[PDB]
Amino acid sequence: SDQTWVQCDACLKWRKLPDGMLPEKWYCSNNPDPQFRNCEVPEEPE
Amino acid sequence: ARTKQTAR
Ligand SMILES: [Zn+2]
Repeated sequence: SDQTWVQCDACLKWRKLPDGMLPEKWYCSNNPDPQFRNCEVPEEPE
Repeated sequence: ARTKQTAR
């Protein structure tokens, strides 16, 4: 791979991050990708 | 943050 994923501490979904990227707690709202910046967006498959 | 790597 290797694709980095981070887990949102509010909704528990896993979100892809860019290679080479963090706060103790992370939330969808902090996503650099605006497409996955809301907890309502479904989790991407592996 | 909690992170994991998958083999893309
Ligand atoms: Zn979330």
